[PDB]
Amino acid sequence: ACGLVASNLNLKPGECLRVRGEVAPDAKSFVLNLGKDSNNLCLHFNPRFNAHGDANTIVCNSKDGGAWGTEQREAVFPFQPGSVAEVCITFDQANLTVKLPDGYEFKFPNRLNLEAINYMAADGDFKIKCVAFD
Amino acid sequence: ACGLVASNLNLKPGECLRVRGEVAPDAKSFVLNLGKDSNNLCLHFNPRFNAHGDANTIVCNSKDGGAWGTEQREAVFPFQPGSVAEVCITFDQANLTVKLPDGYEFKFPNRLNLEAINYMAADGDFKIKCVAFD
Ligand SMILES: CO[C@@H]1O[C@H](CO)[C@H](O)[C@H](OC(=O)c2ccc(C)cc2)[C@@H]1OC(C)=O
Repeated sequence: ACGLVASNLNLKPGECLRVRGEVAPDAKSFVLNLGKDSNNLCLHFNPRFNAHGDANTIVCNSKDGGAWGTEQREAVFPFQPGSVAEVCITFDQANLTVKLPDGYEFKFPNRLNLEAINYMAADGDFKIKCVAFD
Repeated sequence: ACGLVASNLNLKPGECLRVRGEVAPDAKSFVLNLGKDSNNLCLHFNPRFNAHGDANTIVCNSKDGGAWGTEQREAVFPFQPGSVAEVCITFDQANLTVKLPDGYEFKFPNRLNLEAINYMAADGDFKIKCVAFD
């Protein structure tokens, strides 16, 4: 990850992680990775503007002991290149909930059954400006 | 260390790092470390409420290639246990400038001559709630 990497987050169920960043004006893609560590991700969150044969599609996946799971593709894309976006993430036993710009929301199963999020990494065309824990 | 650890900050000269956190009601001390990595710190910032013989004193130092430099104490102590505190940090070639609650500002010489600040770690009796880069 070229972007910010943070560990020892100690984010517990029902706590809200808010991340605000700048989307590059020539953005192709960006990634937010969340989990225990780099090899154990409960959420790989990958908005693709124009990358890997995908246009304006959010792709999500998990990684378990180094092995990627099966990707899920979402139905909404409320990001624009060249703009500031905020993403809010919370989790419980069964699901991660991601709240996006403009009132959009989706869920992704908690496949690792993690009880804390301790690692966050960003990559691609997204510059983090603010991180907050509520 | 036990607190938040962040890398790839890419904080450049003139940019502001703002960190806000909760100081435990029974706080003895907390640490914020900034630099390149855990062996190369341009600033080790250590408010002692009651620790290692010292009361209501800010200790600062650097660490270069694993070796602690010459420690310095500041006279002002604008922290209270059991409250929220924000510290703002910026640097240039000559100095770090640390702005504290209640308006107090001090400079600490930049002994490492780093191009950017890429590493931050918090430790002790301070829970990070928000970090911002501008
Ligand atoms: C001269 O002893 C050292 O002085 C140094 C400054 O010159 C450091 O402050 C160091 O403490 C620490 O690195 C540290 C780390 C974590 C926490 C919670 C507290 C202190 C240590 O102080 C002592 C006594 O450890």
